[PDB]
Parts: sequence; structure tokens; C-alpha cells
Amino acid sequence: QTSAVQQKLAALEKSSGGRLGVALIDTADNTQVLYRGDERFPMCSTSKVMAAAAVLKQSETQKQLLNQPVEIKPADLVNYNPIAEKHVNGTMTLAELSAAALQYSDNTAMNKLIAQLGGPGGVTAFARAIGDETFRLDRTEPTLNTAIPGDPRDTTTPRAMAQTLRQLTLGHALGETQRAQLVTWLKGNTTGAASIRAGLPTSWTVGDKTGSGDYGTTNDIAVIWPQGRAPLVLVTYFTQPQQNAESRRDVLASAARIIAEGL
Ligand SMILES: *C(=O)N1C[C@H](NOS(=O)(=O)O)CC[C@H]1C(N)=O
Ligand SMILES: [K+]
Ligand SMILES: [K+]
Ligand SMILES: [K+]
Ligand SMILES: [K+]
Ligand SMILES: [K+]
Ligand SMILES: [K+]
Ligand SMILES: [K+]
Ligand code: NA
Ligand code: NA
Ligand code: NA
Repeated sequence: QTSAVQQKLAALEKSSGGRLGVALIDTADNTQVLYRGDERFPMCSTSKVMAAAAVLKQSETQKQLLNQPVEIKPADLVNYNPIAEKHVNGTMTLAELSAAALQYSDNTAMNKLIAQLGGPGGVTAFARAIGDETFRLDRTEPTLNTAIPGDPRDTTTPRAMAQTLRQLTLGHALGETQRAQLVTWLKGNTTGAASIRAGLPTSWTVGDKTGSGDYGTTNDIAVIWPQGRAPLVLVTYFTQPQQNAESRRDVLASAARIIAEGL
């Protein structure tokens, strides 16, 4: 069937010219709302949640892991690294790298998380360990953001990413202190106010991770604590036909607004 919410998302998509993917989980009743929920989309910087969570999982058996220093060298800088560039010829701890990757979307920091996991496949392996058979990370930063239509590399589906985000932030994929740390990091994101958050009532609390890439790819994954009800998990992924298309965070906000109006 096609629900009223799905019809509205289709109308939004038609006006956008691009391809929109949405997955909601309402933890009040475990129900789901999906739009292109099983189609693949390039994750771009939203993949940083999986990498940070995988390091948090490692830290469950190493009390000092998050304080371990990692050297930052001039050659490690990539296309966007506002935190790491302040530490060139020095070090950042794994906690500092996780916070920078999640809250400032520092791509050098993400590369250090990937390296701590043994490469992109270490991120995929963690996804599999927590029940996500769909996620794949194949490349490092910045090439994981090429976002080429039809390319399976560095993609997931909205359904899989919503389920994973639920298990990481509200479920038991991580230990309790690690889950709380991930939630704290997401709630302190600096980059999200134009995306899912912009479509929701002010009173609702959001923790999220955005992403963007070529093909006008514009993404956000969020945990939401609405006024007066149990938390929601919402993924909104968007990608466009031409390589140099402009970002469309407003489309993500519009998708979130439709979802909220449909509860
Ligand atoms: C993540 O998708 N990237 C790193 C950085 N993310 O900032 S955003 O989440 O606010 O878009 C810039 C865009 C992107 C990249 N292409 O490196
Ligand atoms: K800087
Ligand atoms: K920022
Ligand atoms: K792993
Ligand atoms: K699963
Ligand atoms: K902060
Ligand atoms: K908010
Ligand atoms: K094209
Ligand atoms: Na900054
Ligand atoms: Na900036
Ligand atoms: Na872009």
C-alpha cells in the first residue's frame, strides 16, 4: 500500500527533481514509515556514526582507549578538517577524533577512526556484528563522498541505517556508558539545524549526523526526542542526477515535516 505520508513524500520528491529515501522508526510502537526504504544511497559523512560507534565498542574492553593519542601529520589533511588542522605535528586522542568527526564533520578525524578499525572493512565488520547486513564502507575520506549514481561503494539503505541508529543510540548494541557517550556527541552536533531539525517543532530535541557529497547528495540521520512521546529515529537521504548539483537541506527538512505531521 501507499500511505498518505508516503504520497506526500513522493510529491516532495517529484518537485525536488532528485531521489529521496526516508526511514522512520517510532519507538512508541516500533512502527516504521519507509519511502524508498530499501534503495541504496551514498552515506557520505553519515557513515561517521558507524565508525565512531565501532571505536566505542573497542573501548568497552580498553578503559584508556579513548585517551590514546593519534599523530596528525600534514599529509593527513584532506578536504575538510577544521579540528585536525589545529593539531598537525601533534596528536589528538580517539575521543577527540570521535567528537571532531561527529560534531564538526572533520574528515581527517574520520580517517583516523577508520585506521583504528583496520580500514573501511573494519567499519563494515562492526556493522555486521550489530546486525546490519546492508551497510558497506569501501573507501576512506574524501573519496567515499563521490556519490556516483549506481555505485554500491559507501552506501546503505534508509531502512538499515534507521535500524542501526536505533540499536546504537537507544538499544543495546553498545554498553550503557558508550551509548550515552554517542548520544551526547550526536546531541552536540554543530551542523544539523538546517536539515531534519528544521522540519520539526522547536520543543523536540534532536541529535543527528549530516552528510553531503557530489551529485548534490544531502543526508541526515537523527534520533529525536519529541515533546510528550517516545523517541523516534529518522533517516533522510537525498541525491540528484548531475555531479555538480547544489545541496538541498530544505528537502530533508520538508521530509521531516511530513513525517512529524503524520504521527
Ligand atoms: C560529509 O559528508 N562530508 C564532510 C563534511 N560534512 O559536513 S556536513 O555533514 O555538514 O555536510 C563536508 C561534506 C562531506 C564531504 N564531501 O567531505
Ligand atoms: K582550523
Ligand atoms: K560546523
Ligand atoms: K571491526
Ligand atoms: K538487524
Ligand atoms: K562540542
Ligand atoms: K531541536
Ligand atoms: K549525470
Ligand atoms: Na569549526
Ligand atoms: Na565550516
Ligand atoms: Na555537493
